[PDB]
Amino acid sequence: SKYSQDVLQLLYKNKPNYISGQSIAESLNISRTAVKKVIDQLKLEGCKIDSVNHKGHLLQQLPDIWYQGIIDQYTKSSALFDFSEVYDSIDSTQLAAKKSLVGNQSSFFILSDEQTKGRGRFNRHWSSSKGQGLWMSVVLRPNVAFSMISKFNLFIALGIRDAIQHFSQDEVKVKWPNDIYIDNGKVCGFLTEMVANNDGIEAIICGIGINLTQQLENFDESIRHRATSIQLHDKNKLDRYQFLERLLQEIEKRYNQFLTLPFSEIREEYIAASNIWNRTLLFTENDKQFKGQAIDLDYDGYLIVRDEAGESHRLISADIDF
Amino acid sequence: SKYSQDVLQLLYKNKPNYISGQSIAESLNISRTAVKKVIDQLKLEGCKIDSVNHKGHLLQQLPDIWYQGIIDQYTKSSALFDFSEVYDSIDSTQLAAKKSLVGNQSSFFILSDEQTKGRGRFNRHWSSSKGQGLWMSVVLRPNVAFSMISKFNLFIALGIRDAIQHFSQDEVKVKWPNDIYIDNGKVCGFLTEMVANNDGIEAIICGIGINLTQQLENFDESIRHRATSIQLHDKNKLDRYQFLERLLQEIEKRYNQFLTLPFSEIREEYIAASNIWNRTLLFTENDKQFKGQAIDLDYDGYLIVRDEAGESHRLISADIDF
Ligand SMILES: Cc1ccc2oc(=O)n(CCCCn3cc(CCCCC[C@@H]4SC[C@@H]5NC(=O)N[C@@H]54)nn3)c2c1
Ligand SMILES: Cc1ccc2oc(=O)n(CCCCn3cc(CCCCC[C@@H]4SC[C@@H]5NC(=O)N[C@@H]54)nn3)c2c1
Repeated sequence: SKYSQDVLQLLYKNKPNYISGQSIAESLNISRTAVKKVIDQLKLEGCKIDSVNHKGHLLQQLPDIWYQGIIDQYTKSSALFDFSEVYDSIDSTQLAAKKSLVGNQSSFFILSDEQTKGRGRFNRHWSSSKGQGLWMSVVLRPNVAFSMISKFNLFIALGIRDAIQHFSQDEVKVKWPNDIYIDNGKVCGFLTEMVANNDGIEAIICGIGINLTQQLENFDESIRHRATSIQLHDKNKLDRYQFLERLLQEIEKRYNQFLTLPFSEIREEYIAASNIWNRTLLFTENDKQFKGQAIDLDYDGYLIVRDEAGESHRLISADIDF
Repeated sequence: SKYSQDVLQLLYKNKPNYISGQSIAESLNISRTAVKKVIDQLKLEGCKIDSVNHKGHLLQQLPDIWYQGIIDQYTKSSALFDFSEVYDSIDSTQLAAKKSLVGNQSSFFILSDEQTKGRGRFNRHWSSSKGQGLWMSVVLRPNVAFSMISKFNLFIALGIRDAIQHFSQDEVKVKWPNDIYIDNGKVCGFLTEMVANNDGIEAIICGIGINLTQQLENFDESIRHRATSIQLHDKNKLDRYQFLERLLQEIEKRYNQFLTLPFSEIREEYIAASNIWNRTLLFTENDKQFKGQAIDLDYDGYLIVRDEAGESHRLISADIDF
């Protein structure tokens, strides 16, 4: 109700310390027995809080639900982002981000527990089941030319990857240009779009879907061989909030690199992180489809491909299948 | 009121024919004396309709106000556009277009009588006074790469120019890349923006401001030497609706050319239409500013400039001053 996030904010702010019902009640100028009432609900909503008499409450562990209130804490103390929007369900964070950026120069991100109408590249359906993954759009505001998009996409990839890795027992690879894998399962897909004109980019909108807490059971049967989740590669439970934290951390890192360094500078690294070498790839281009091999990513972000018929292409993007 | 546009639609549809109050009343299932009531208002609103007893009404001439109802008639019978939005006042058609395009593949345009917060390039203030100019954003949906924006901007320019010319006694020139002049007055400025990602453009948003019905009196005193309007170069009154008509006509023309022809094919023409040759131009680039001369537009839309210090640049865009 009206005060839930508020209570939550305090519980989060105050860690690893207990706070009294009383104390909360005076912050939010409401009754002591209201606070007891707002707590019990959170607990029922799958919050783990320790209540100790004469001592008060301690927010121990959070459920697989995004709470605005907590997110605000991430936003408050952040160079990069002005604010955030958090939903339990929406059509698409990317759609919402696309609307929210109009007419303003803010930087912000959107998060939703479920997306009812999530879309990937080429307007593909992207499956965004409730409480199971991170579905986020990020808006940043680099002052640069529109051509510079592709570079963003490459830098940001390593960002996302590092974040995922740091929680994975196994090797986490990028599949240029838009996809992250753990061994054989796609664990994430992301996409970098812009509003821009000739004078430069007005905004970057970076959509990111990462499967967090799935069982193969939860994955569709017709894709269950090539999909995975972060949880399936961490012996420890996966705290979405801990993970969101590291995700923003590396986004920032890579965002700054994108601004201050040329692609040549991360190219090697990108390379070692990629999983497309030494195997045969099925490219699509509209009606046409063909196989070929990944020769090299050039100093400019372009992939050097040698098609099955021996011809070299230099490509800025492509959709590749294994 | 509730039925104004409807009456208007009929009046427009039926030209050059009179329609009876009766006939209208049965189309729109309302009372005969309501219709008399809805007409008198339109007349007061500065519509010129002929009412003739036993005969009915003829829509003769329209005021300097955009009516949704009429616009719908343009939209209904049009290959290019799905619908349109019409306002008497909004923050910015470009802003609105930017919102309306999200989550759908429509093609459409927006029109407003006044823009309270209209913006040009580099987020400049653009003055959009009530009932005096055409303030429009167009959204089209070409299937192409984002790089292809600049080409759009060039093609569309000739479109706009032809439209203006056809109503001008005097020579109407383009000032690359974003501005239209009649002799010494800026008569229009336009701007081509996109939402896109690496796989291609998701939408083009083309904002267009054209001064229609100004007196130098109406123009600010500190710009009155370099601003003009279409009316100030037509001895005949300027029908915004007649003009909108020709504008859409040529937009379509040039849109198709943009899709079917390489820039080389209109380059010559663009050239003869341009007004930047044989004089000295002040370019701005951020902090830096310098003079130089326009040597050539290359087959690829880029301007060849020779700066005051003898160095050639090849430029995709620039803001030029006279
Ligand atoms: C869930 C699932 C599991 C296994 C799968 O195996 C598949 O082939 N697919 C179908 C997808 C094919 C691969 N692909 C990748 C991309 C780029 C990523 C798009 C960013 C998405 C983010 S989510 C928050 C934001 N809001 C939004 O609307 N979009 C973005 N596009 N297509 C699978 C889907
Ligand atoms: C009215 C006036 C008269 C004389 C002037 O002399 C000046 O220097 N200026 C200031 C402008 C400087 C030149 N410039 C051109 C451009 C590109 C055009 C932008 C499209 C505008 C359209 S309108 C409907 C749509 N909605 C929207 O918000 N924008 C677009 N940017 N800057 C003048 C303004």
